[PDB]
Amino acid sequence: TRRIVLGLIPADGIGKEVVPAARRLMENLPAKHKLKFDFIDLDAGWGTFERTGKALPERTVERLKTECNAALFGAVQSPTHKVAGYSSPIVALRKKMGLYANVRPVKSLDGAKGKPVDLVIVRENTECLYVKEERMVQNTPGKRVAEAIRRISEEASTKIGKMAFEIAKSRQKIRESGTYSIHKKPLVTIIHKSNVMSVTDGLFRESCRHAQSLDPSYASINVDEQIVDSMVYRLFREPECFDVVVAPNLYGDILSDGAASLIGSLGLVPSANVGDNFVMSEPVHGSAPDIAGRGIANPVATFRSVALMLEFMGHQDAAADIYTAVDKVLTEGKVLTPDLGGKSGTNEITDAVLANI
Amino acid sequence: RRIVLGLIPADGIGKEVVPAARRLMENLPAKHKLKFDFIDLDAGWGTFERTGKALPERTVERLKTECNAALFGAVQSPTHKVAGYSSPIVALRKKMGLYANVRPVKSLDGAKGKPVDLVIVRENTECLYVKEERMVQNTPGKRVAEAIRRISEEASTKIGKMAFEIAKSRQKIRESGTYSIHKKPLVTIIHKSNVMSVTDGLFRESCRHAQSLDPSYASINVDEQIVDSMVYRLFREPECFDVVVAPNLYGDILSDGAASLIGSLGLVPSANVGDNFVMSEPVHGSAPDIAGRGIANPVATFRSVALMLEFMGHQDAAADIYTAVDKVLTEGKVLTPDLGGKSGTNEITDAVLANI
Repeated sequence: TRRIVLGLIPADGIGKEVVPAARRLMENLPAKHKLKFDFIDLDAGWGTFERTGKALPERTVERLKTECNAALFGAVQSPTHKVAGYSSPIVALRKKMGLYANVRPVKSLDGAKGKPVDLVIVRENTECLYVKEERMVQNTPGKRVAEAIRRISEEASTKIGKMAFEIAKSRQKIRESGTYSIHKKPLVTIIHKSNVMSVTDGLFRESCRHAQSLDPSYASINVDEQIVDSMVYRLFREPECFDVVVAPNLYGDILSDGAASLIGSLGLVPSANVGDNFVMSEPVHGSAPDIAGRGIANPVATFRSVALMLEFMGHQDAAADIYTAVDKVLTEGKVLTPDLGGKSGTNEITDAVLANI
Repeated sequence: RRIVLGLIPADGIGKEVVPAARRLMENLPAKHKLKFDFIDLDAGWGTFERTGKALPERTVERLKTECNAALFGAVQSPTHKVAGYSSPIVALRKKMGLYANVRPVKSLDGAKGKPVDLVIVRENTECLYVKEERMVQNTPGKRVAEAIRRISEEASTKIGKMAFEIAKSRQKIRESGTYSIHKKPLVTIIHKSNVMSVTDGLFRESCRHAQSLDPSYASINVDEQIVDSMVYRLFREPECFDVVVAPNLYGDILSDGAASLIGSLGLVPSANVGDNFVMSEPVHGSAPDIAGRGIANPVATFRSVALMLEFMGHQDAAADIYTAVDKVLTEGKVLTPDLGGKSGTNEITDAVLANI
């Protein structure tokens, strides 16, 4: 019997609707999972900034650090321009909680419209150009020159490589348990652009390759290397070729987006932010102001993110059962939200997932 | 009108597709009033193996002093750094002032899936391609490397102006009565200002200001697209893009993504454009697995020649090449292995020539 203290950070828009749905899923897990939750309600996001002048209250971070074992983030309504006193609360949370990996599974449902795909993008989420170190080096009018630093470190790159191997191993354990897969063998694909960035991407590649040596249980996992541009080209036409894909920050950002495009509705696509002592689940869709409040938001991405978080926390069984219950609802196609072409609401689809659980 | 064209087949299937393109150029309709003189030039991996230099200075000299434009085939790039070798195409672009890499992607009329008719205009001189890197810390097991990304107002303004020129040209074609999936001309500026506020801020500002540099640009619509969702939209709704202007890395990635939309890589054209020269080049490489077998697809090269002709002010000749090519492709009788058939290079050249 394990208890998880989960920080709920619904934040903005449909985040306020899908997080309550996920709370209800978690409250109703079957007894065989031996998993109970305590929830703590936390404030963050654009609304928090409008009401208080801080997107990420200090109290939110402190409560996550001192009280919580994990967290679920909804969505932020990001402004389209720079706003004084505002910085992204998700970006800040990840930094503060030490969540160096951004993990996005892209997995089509058997029988769905669309190109079959079953991959995970493992994006290093601390460095590259996202160190945000820039200077206007020449300031003569009409002739300005700006520079930015792209930083790649061995320690950060080794960590992300090691996590890619962990995920590859975890997926192979699932196949061996009897779950059907389009992959016969596990594969980690290291993404780079060494023809241009010989030193920085050279170090990224070395670090990821060397990560395989960190656990002898990784040795049998196949490893290959691919140029980012080639990956983008291949995702459109043969995305079934990829299993686990590990990438530095900018390449991983772009690849996670290209891969997610293969799924009809973004309301289906999950993610998690992972560190050594903490995991924060997060659906990939944004705050959807266009439908917020209307009771129709698709909570499937959030359910699948909670499941992914549970996989990282050593609750493989509970995660598998969430995926099975969700997949059964979608395959039957009787209770579907409007983004999937149906006429059901958030609560109704939650009810159907719960009935299968 | 006379065009003196340098022919730089270089390696592999470059030696097959450039001759095919020569034959196409020699047999253009009388009506175009276009006469070609060709100069044969040496560059590429083969050149390096024989002489120790991939790009002879003499090749550069003859381009500068004798040619109006050039057609490059493909280089067989090594898999690792080789002492004395540097990419002759990167060097030719630098030496000839070809700052703009232009990558049109256009589907066939009647193709399955979303239609596409876009042009990616990639700034091709700076960004991370300045290749200024250093291992700043060398502590064993804890190394740290850094690279500089440089964005300049002058280079960004030049590429923005080129994007508006191309948008205006495409709009003039629509107005002539040639059907287009676009009803309004649009330049979309690619950026990631949420992270690169200074460098991409300067890129965006420079591209927006470029519109002010000629009054004939004023009717072109302008918007902005974040790198975060560029590929998402490209794959799902490519029909929404007309002209796309981007800095070097973002444009490199988006151009290769867009190439995936139209089937065989043997179909995908490019041109490298400067103020005083244009060099056509297919996107495919040297294809050593098929080189010498007479099965290379010359369509990318034909379309690259047409694109070059557009920049040189020969719009009608270009239009006629595109028409002849698309007819071969849509009829679907004469197709090389990359198009699923068993026809050869010469067969598809002949079919294009028959149509034109």
